Amino acid sequence: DDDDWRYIPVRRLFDAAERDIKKALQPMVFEPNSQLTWKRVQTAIDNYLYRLWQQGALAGNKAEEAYFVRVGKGITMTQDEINQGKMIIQVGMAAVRPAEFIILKFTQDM
Amino acid sequence: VTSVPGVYIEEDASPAMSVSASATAVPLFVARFTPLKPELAGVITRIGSWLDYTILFDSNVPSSVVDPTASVALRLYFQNGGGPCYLYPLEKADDNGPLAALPDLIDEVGEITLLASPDPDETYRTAVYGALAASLDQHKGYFLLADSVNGDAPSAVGGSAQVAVYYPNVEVPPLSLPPSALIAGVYGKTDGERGVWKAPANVVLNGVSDVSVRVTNEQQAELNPKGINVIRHFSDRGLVVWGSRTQKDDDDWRYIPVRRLFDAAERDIKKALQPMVFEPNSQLTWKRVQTAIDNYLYRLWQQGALAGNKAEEAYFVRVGKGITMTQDEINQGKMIIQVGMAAVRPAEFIILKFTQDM
Amino acid sequence: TTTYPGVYLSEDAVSSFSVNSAATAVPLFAYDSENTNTINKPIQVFRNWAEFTVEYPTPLEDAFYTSLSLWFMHGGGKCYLVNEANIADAVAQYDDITLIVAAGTDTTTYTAFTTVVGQGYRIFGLFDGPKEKIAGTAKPDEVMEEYPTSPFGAVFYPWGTLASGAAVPPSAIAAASITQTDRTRGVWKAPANQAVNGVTPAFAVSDDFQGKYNQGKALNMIRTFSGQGTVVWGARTLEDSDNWRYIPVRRLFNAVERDIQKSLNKLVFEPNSQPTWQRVKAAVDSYLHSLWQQGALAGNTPADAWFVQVGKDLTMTQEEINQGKMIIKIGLAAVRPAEFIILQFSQDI
Amino acid sequence: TTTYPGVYLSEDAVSSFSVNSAATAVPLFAYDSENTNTINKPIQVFRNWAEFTVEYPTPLEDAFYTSLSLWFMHGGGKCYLVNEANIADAVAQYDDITLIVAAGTDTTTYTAFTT
Amino acid sequence: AITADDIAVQYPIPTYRFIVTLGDEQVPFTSASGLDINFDTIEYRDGTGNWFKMPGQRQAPNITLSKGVFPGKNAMYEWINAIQLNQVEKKDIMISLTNEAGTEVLVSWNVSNAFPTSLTSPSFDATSNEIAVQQITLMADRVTIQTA
Amino acid sequence: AITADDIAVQYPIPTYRFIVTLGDEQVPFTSASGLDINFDTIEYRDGTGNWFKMPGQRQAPNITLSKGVFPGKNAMYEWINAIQLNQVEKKDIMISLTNEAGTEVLVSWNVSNAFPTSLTSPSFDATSNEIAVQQITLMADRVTIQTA
Repeated sequence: DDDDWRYIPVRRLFDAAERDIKKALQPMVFEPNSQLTWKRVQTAIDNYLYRLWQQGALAGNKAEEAYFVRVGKGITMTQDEINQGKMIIQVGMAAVRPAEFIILKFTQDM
Repeated sequence: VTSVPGVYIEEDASPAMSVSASATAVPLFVARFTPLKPELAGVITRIGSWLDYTILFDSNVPSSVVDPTASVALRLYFQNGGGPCYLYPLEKADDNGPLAALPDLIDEVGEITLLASPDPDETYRTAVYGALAASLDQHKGYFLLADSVNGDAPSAVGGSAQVAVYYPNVEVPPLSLPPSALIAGVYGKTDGERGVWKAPANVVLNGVSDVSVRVTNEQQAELNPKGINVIRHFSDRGLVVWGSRTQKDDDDWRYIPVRRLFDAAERDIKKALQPMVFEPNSQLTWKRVQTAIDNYLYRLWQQGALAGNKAEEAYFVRVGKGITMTQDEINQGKMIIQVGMAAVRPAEFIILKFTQDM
Repeated sequence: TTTYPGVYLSEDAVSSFSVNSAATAVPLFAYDSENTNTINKPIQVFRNWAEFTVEYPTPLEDAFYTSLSLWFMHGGGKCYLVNEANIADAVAQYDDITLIVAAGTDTTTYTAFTTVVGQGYRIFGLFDGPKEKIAGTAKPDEVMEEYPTSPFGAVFYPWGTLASGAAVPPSAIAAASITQTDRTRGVWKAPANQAVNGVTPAFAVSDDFQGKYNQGKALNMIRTFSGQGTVVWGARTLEDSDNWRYIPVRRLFNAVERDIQKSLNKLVFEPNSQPTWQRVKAAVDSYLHSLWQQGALAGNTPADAWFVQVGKDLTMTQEEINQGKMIIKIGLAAVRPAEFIILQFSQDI
Repeated sequence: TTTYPGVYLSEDAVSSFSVNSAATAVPLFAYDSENTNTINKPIQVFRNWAEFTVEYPTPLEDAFYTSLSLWFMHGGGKCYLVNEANIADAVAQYDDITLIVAAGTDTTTYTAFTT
Repeated sequence: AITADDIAVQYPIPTYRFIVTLGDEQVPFTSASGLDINFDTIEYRDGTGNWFKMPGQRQAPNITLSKGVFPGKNAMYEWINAIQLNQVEKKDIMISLTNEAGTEVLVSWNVSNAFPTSLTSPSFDATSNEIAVQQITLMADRVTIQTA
Repeated sequence: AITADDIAVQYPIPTYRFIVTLGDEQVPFTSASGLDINFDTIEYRDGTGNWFKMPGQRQAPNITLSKGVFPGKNAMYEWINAIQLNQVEKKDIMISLTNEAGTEVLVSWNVSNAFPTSLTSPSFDATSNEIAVQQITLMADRVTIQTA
C-alpha cells in the first residue's frame, strides 16, 4: 500500500532493470578493485539506463531527471570497504504511473 | 471517492477557463476575497488559473441586497486574457492596519506590474488608491489602473504618469463592476499578441454586455484631455476600450504604451544586470554591462518597439570613467550608465476631409 | 552482509555527496553545549560525507546537522564540530582553520571569537541573525548591539528551511557560498551571487528592508531570485571603515598573511643578515606576482600592486637583529566589488 | 542616494561627452570680468565634461558656457577659464597653453594677448 | 622618444591577449576565429548598359573556439549535451582584446545569439607530446565590433 | 612552488596516455580520433526579418582506431568477419585519458553502440622501417564525455 510500490508496472520495471544490470556486471567480478574498474562499471549501467529512457521506460525529459549512477571512493564507499573487496554503486530511477481513473464531468451549458 | 479503476461520469459541471502566459502584466487585485482556509487572510497569494482560485478561495459566496462581486471580477479577468494574478484579500475599508502594511508586502513579491483594485464601493478604492500612491513615484515600475466615479480622477493619484483611469462601470448579467479587472486582462492580451509598445485601446471586451453609462463624444471631448480613457460602445463591434492616455499631461509621458514600454525595458534590463552585481568594478565589467544592455535594446528595435531607422537613432548606451562617472564614484563602489530610447506615438485622430470636386 | 562472490542487490535508501573542496575554506561548526544528540567527543574531524554518516547514521534535524549536510553537498573538504566553550582550544591546535561558523550558536561563540582575534590567528567568523521575523519598526541599532565590532565577522539574517523541512542556520548557507567561490573565482571575489542549491529562506526580504541594514553593522541578507536562486545578497563585515568593509578583502589579507607566514618559516636558523633579507624579499615578491597575475590585486604594473621592505634601517633596528626578530612589512592594493549599478534612463537621443 | 546592493533606476536627464583630445590644443577660455555667474576662482582647470558639470551643475546660456560645452563635445582635454584681466598671469604659469580663445571678450584680451 | 602612453594610442594591437566572456562567465580559450561580417550580392542588368550592384542580406557567422581539456568539469560538453530538438541556451559571446593586466578592453568583437553545433574530441596519439584540445563551433546571427 | 598534487587539479591533460576499453576487454591502440558531437542546422526566415536558427538532429560519429599487427590472434579481424547481412556484435567503446600508472581515469569519451565498417591492411614496402598498422573505423550512435 506504499506510494512507491503500489503498481505492478512500477514494481516489475525495477525488478527487470536490476536483473539486467546484474547480468551485465557479472563479467566485471574478480576484476582489480581500482578506479579504472569503477568507471567501467558506471558506464555499463549508464549505457543500460540510457536505452531504457529513450524507449519510454523512465519518466524524464532531460535524462538527468530520469536516472543517475554514482560510484567513487569519497562517494558511496570508504577505504575500509575497498580493502575487504567490494564496490558500492548507487543507482536511481524515475518511473511513470498509469492513469486508472477518468472523470468525465458532463454539462450542457455553454 | 474514486476507487473502481473504470471511467466516472458527472453531469452538472461548470466549463473550465483557459489562462494565458505573460510577463509584463501581472496584477494585484485588492478586493473582498473570502478564503476557505484562513491562513491566507492577510498575505498575497498567487492564483495561476481559475482552477487555483476555486480551491484556495470560496468562489460561490451566496448573496444576502448586498452582492459579492470579487469572484465575478476574476472570471472576467481570465476571459479577457489571464495571468499569474496575485490577490490580496482585504475585507473592510477602514482597517488602516493592513493598508499600511500593503506597500511593504508588494515589494517582497518580485513580479507585480499592475495594481487595479476591482471593487464596486467608492470609499473602499479611495483607501486603497491613497495607500498605493506613495509607491508609484519610487521607480519600482508599478502601474495603477484607477476608476473614475463621475468623470474625473479619484484625486489620490492626480497627475502621475503611472496611473490610467477608466471611467464607465461595466454591467454583468445586473451587477455593475468597475472596469479595472477587465482592463488588466486586455493588457495581457495586447502585450502577448502585439507587445507593450502597442496602445491597448481597440480590444473588444469579452464577457460583459453593456456599460452603465453610454458616453457621447461631447463629454469624452472634455474627458480625453485628461486621462479618463472611456469604455465606448460601438454597434458593429460591442464594448471597445477607447483611449490610451495617462494622468501626466507632459509631451513625454502622455500615452500608456510609451510609459509601459519604458517600465518594461527598465524591468528587463534590471533582471539582466543583477548577475553583474558584486563584480570587480573595473573597465572589463563596464563593457560586459554595456553589451548586455546593447543586446537587449537591439532586439527591441528589430521587433518594432523603438522608433528608429538606423539603430543609432533608436537608442544609445554610454559608460566609462571620463564619461558618466568620476573617480570618486568608482571608489564608493558604483557604476553609472546612461541609456536612452526613442518610442513611437499612436495615431489617435483621423481626419477625412471629403469633397466632390475633381 | 556479503557472502557469495556474485552481484548483490539492496534497496536501503542512502545518499552520498562528492568532494570538490578548496583549501582556503576550513570552517569550525561550533555547536551548543546544551545538546545531548551530539557525540561527546569535544572536537572531531569530518573529511567527507561518507565518514560523517558513520558517526551519525540517522538523519537528525538539529542545527549542527543541517549545517554540515548543507556544507558537504557543495563540495567541502574537512571541517570541524567543536563545543561552543572549546573553540579557542581548537583554533590554536589544528592550524588550518580559516573560518568560524556559529551553527545556531551565540552568547559565548561571540565571546570566544573575540578571544582568538586578539591573539591574531587570522580567522574569519560567520554569525547568525534573529530566528523569528524582524518587524520593520525595528530600529536597527537595537538589533545589532549584540554582535562584536570586529572586522573579522559577518551576520547573515534569514534562516534556512531546506527540503526536509528542517532549519538551517544561516552561517552554513553563507559558508556554502565560500566553498563554491574559493574553488571557482578565488578568495578575493565576494561570496554573494553564488547560488546555494537545495535550501530556501524561511522569510522574505524586500529591497527597502535591506537598505537600512546595509550600512553600519551590515546584516547581509539571504535572498531568492528568479535565475540565480537563493544567493546571499550582501558582502560586508561588522565594521564600515573604508579598508575593512567588504568581506572579500579581509579574507584576501588573511590568506596573504598566512601564505607568507608558511612560506617563510622555512628560512628560520639562517643568519639574520643581508643575504637573508634578500631571499625574504624575493620569496615574498615571487608569491605576490603569482597573485597579481591571477587577478587578485589592483593596478596594472607590479609596482602598482605591492611593495615589501625588510632590512637594517628600513624596518628593524640593531636592538632587534641581536635578539633575532625579523620584521617584514608588506603593503598591497586589492580590488573592490561593484556594489551599486545605477541605471539612469532618458527620452532624448 | 544608494542604500541597498541591488540595481538602481532613475530618470534625471543628464548628458556626458567623451574625451578624444590632442596635446597641441590646450586653450584659454577668457571671459569678462563683468560677470557674476562664474565661480570667483580667477583661474580653474577643467580636465573633462564630468568635472565641469560639478562646478556648474545647471545649464547656463552665457558666453563662457556655450564655449566650453562646444569644446568638450568634440573631444577636448584640459582647458582653462581665466578672467580677461588675468590671462597674462596664467599663460606664464601653466606652460602647456597653446591657444587663447576670446569667448565673447574684447578690449582687454586684445591688449593682454599683445603682452 | 616614443613615450609608451603613445604606444597605447597609435600602435596596433596584437592577437595573443584576449578575454572570452561566454554568457556571464569567463572561459579561457586558446584560439578564436571566424567572427566575420559577410553580405550577399544583388545584381541587375538591363539592355541599355546600367549595371545595378547592391548588398544582399547578411548571412550567419560561424565562430570556432578551441580550449584544452582540464581534469575538472567540462563546461562545453554540458552546453552541447543540453539540446532537445530545438532547445538550447543561447549565449552572448564577447571576445575582447585586452591589456596585459587583463582589466581593460582595447577593442571587442561581440556575438549575439550563439549556440553550439559541433564539439570535436582531441586526437589521441601515443607518439605525440601535445595537449588535449577540444574545438567547439558556434552559430549566431550578428557580429558587433565595439571599440573603446 | 607548484606542488604537483596541484598539477593534477589545474594543469591540462596530454594525449599520449590512454586506455581503450573495447566491449569488456582492454585492447592496446596507437591512435584514436573522430569522437565528435555534431549537429545539423534548421533555419527559417520570414519577410519581416526574423531569422530563426535552431539545432537540427545530431548525426552518427565515425571513430577510427589504429593498432599494430602482432604475431598472435587478430581480434579486429574476428569482429569484422562476423558480419551476416545485419548481424554484428555491437560493443561499448571507452577511451579514457589515464594517469601514468594506468589505474585511474582523468576524463573519458564513451561510445555507445559501435560496429566496424572498415579494416585497412598495412602498406607493405621493402624499403621501409615501419610497423604493420591496421586501421579500423567504427560507426556508432552516441558519444558521451564522463569526467571524474
